[PDB]
Amino acid sequence: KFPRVKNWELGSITYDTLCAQSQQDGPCTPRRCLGSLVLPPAEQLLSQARDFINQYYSSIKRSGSQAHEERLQEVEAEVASTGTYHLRESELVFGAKQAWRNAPRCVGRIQWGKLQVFDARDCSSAQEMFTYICNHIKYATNRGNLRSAITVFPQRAPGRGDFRIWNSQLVRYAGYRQQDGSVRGDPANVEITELCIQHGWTPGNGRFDVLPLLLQAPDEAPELFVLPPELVLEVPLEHPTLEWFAALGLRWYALPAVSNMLLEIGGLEFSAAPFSGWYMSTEIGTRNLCDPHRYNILEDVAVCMDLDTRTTSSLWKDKAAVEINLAVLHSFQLAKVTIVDHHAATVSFMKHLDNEQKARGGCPADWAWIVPPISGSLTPVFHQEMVNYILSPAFRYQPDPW
Amino acid sequence: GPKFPRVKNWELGSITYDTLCAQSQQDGPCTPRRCLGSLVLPPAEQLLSQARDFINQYYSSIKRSGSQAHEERLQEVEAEVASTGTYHLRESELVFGAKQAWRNAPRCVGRIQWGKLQVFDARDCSSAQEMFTYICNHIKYATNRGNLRSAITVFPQRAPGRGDFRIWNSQLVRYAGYRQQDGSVRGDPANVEITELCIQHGWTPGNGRFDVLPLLLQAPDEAPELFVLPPELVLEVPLEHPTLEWFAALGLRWYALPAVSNMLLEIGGLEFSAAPFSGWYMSTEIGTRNLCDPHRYNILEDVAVCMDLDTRTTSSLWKDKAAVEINLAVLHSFQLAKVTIVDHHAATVSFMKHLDNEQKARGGCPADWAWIVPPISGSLTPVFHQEMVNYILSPAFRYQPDPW
Ligand code: HEM
Ligand code: HEM
Ligand SMILES: Cc1cc(N)nc(C[C@@H]2CNC[C@@H]2OCCCCCc2ccccn2)c1
Ligand SMILES: Cc1cc(N)nc(C[C@@H]2CNC[C@@H]2OCCCCCc2ccccn2)c1
Ligand SMILES: C[C@H](O)[C@H](O)[C@H]1CNc2nc(N)[nH]c(=O)c2N1
Ligand SMILES: C[C@H](O)[C@H](O)[C@H]1CNc2nc(N)[nH]c(=O)c2N1
Ligand SMILES: [Zn+2]
Repeated sequence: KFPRVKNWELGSITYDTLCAQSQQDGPCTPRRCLGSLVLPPAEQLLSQARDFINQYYSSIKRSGSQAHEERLQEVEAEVASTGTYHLRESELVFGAKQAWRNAPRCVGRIQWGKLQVFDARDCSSAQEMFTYICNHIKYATNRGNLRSAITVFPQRAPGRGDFRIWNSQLVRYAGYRQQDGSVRGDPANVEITELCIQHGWTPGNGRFDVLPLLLQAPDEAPELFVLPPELVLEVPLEHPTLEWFAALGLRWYALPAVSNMLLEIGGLEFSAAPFSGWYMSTEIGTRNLCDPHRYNILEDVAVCMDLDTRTTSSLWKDKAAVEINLAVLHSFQLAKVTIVDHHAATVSFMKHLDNEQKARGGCPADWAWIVPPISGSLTPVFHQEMVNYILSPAFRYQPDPW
Repeated sequence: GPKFPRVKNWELGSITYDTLCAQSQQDGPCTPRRCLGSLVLPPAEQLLSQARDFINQYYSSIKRSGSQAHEERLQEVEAEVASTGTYHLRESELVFGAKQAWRNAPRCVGRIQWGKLQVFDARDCSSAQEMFTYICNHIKYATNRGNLRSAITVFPQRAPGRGDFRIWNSQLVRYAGYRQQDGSVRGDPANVEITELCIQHGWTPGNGRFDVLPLLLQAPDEAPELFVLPPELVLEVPLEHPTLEWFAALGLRWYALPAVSNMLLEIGGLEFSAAPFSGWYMSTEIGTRNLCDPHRYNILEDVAVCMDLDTRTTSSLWKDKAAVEINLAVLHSFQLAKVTIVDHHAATVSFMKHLDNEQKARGGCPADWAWIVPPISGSLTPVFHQEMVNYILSPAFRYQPDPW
């Protein structure tokens, strides 16, 4: 019934009992595991509402209380007549942190209780959304001393279109498709660059042009808003011993703010609820700069390092990746902007796994995402078995609005 | 789309559907409620149906599906099971099944080689002494003075009542792990138990970091007998670095031949409890897992010290830097010693080609992502960006309980 989970470095074993609380099926069946895949009415809403209000009052040790009975009654009353309900700010705050806590793909969950939540549910226009988005960025960046935050726009409603941020992150570099097939700037962002231009943006021609935000209020053409350059902290990349590295003119932004995921709490859905923490250095160093379908800088670096490129067995790739990760760590430290390396991050995650075992009887985790993109077995998470399942509140993927 | 798993490669942006998983007869450990893909560890009427299915696979592989030889062989199997409870495989059926078991193995990144496997039939073997001869012959052939050749030796299958053939050691070549008075381990901590069992059964132990263990071989219904490998048979590679001159002075070494001896090979219901197989190493197995795991040789700190790295802080990437050099040393030393080895880039590129072959041939390929992606430099290899469907096909290599 309950999965035995072993750590192979320390020989220790736990039993996950928290998965018994899952209500949403994943992609796997007894016939085939599909775990490495990146992508996937009153009575129903009511029971998700009840369950979540239970979660809430239990979390403040007021389970069973008067205030608890009277809240379940309100929600019942509101659904029974409107087909939906609304959350109190504190319940919202509880739900957002729990959605982060439950995120199986997140290695930063040790921080889950430290989350600044901006209630933006009194938002009626793209203009307003933009104002909130700027306050979020200002707060989250905090002159390099990054602080986690989420800003929660108005929930989905039966009648009308969603509030949406079209951009996948609040900060993204343009990718400019070229006549000769290739991309200039960030290949991940070709389509979103093209949508911006379509909706009227004057393009630049650099590899690090910060995109404008396309913000959408229900049932309206999305609107374009340029972030003021002052708001977007960037870090120029250099290397501590290699002088020529800085000459590559490479850089990256401080704030990782995801803005396309949907926040589900108690069956309510928040289609625009951007959140940010801080980067783990491998996201920038390994994936963003070294993925072949991204900035793909490995060879350029290896050639600068005068490495033997002609053969795989010289490990020129592994050697250059390390220097690029180190340049990221060094550059962020020198700019006094928050960053965590993959060894410190996974060590803190083990700690988190242990806390959640005592607290909840397990922890949902996606091994393929938790283990870093380089030096996997050098980190303690590699050696840790992990059980993956969906709890609610949750961050989910959603369709692109166009 | 089709209702078969859609599978995407995020580097190339290409889609396939896996239709081969339809063939799976054995449940793995996952359910809609929770994914368990990261766990290392997840007869009668039954026999006949497994047997029928293997025979059909066999006749299909030789394009004689529906033929008289096919239905007569089916009939031949049914009759044999009807009277004896069991049946026996024809020689070419065993060769086909051993290859197909390797081809079906979701945890093996080396499967582009699957069609090239030397199968030694040893189903005549009737003593622990004779197992030893077969194994020595295997090691001799597979090692081939360094020009390694994949091979499997197949010992008699399980029988009703009668006891199993078993090789007690988990690999044909293993270094001793000696438990110290201060709680530490000299040698390979992975091998503490088998070391203790060897001693119990009369082995005179050494005291090095790289003592080759003897074989504990078990014939039906007997206590296991102990056999020492002649050291000229066990090819080893001393380890050195191409530029760090001090690295040879560590006295690190590894053996050439990776030969797994504790897996059960299952074909058409029949269970071969002793069927050791060998290939050649991918360098990360040695340079990263065996030499650097905290619970194995654990040499990272030692190497980083010699390289003068700042080991007091994670953020110097000292671990990553030391691992790279240890991996480079493994590759360099094997190349120098003319012993076959494959780096993790070459290997995983080769596995992408194999995935594409099998898409055309069988409509998919069972694959365990967490095992296929190397333990260093993950996202630098193309398999990282490749979604994979994991499932159990038969023939198969399975794990089995330890014989003690
Ligand atoms: C405190 C700093 C944080 C760090 C260091 C961190 C670390 C990471 C990393 C390395 C990933 C994988 C990223 C990738 O490969 O693209 C990730 C994913 C994720 N994190 Fe965090 N995280 C942090 C804070 C947060 C916060 C504040 C939230 C939400 C409130 C969050 C929710 C998520 C979610 C939902 C994912 C999966 C994203 C997706 O599927 O696109 N994390 N985290
Ligand atoms: C030809 C060269 C070969 C290479 C480079 C290779 C590579 C590998 C690697 C790197 C692993 C992962 C092991 C670990 O993490 O410790 C593995 C596992 C495995 N390979 Fe191979 N392989 C080769 C040949 C073979 C052969 C000949 C067979 C059997 C006929 C085989 C069957 C297996 C099986 C069953 C596993 C799973 C082992 C387990 O779970 O303990 N491979 N292979
Ligand atoms: C449709 C879709 C939406 C989404 N949010 N995520 C995915 C998964 C892919 C895998 N690569 C790009 C995208 O995920 C990027 C998520 C980046 C998270 C950045 C972060 C967030 C918080 C803390 C530290 N770092 C797909
Ligand atoms: C009970 C059990 C049996 C088994 N064979 N394998 C495992 C998995 C664990 C994970 N680490 C050690 C052990 O697996 C060792 C597999 C050795 C593969 C060696 C190899 C074989 C062929 C080619 C290249 N490399 C468990
Ligand atoms: C196909 C595979 O699932 C995909 O490349 C995953 C693997 N693990 C990952 N892990 C993290 N943290 N981020 C990712 O984007 C991915 N990509
Ligand atoms: C917990 C996890 O399953 C375990 O550490 C796995 C991960 N991936 C692996 N991959 C390979 N090739 N070999 C292994 O032994 C492991 N170990
Ligand atoms: Zn699964």
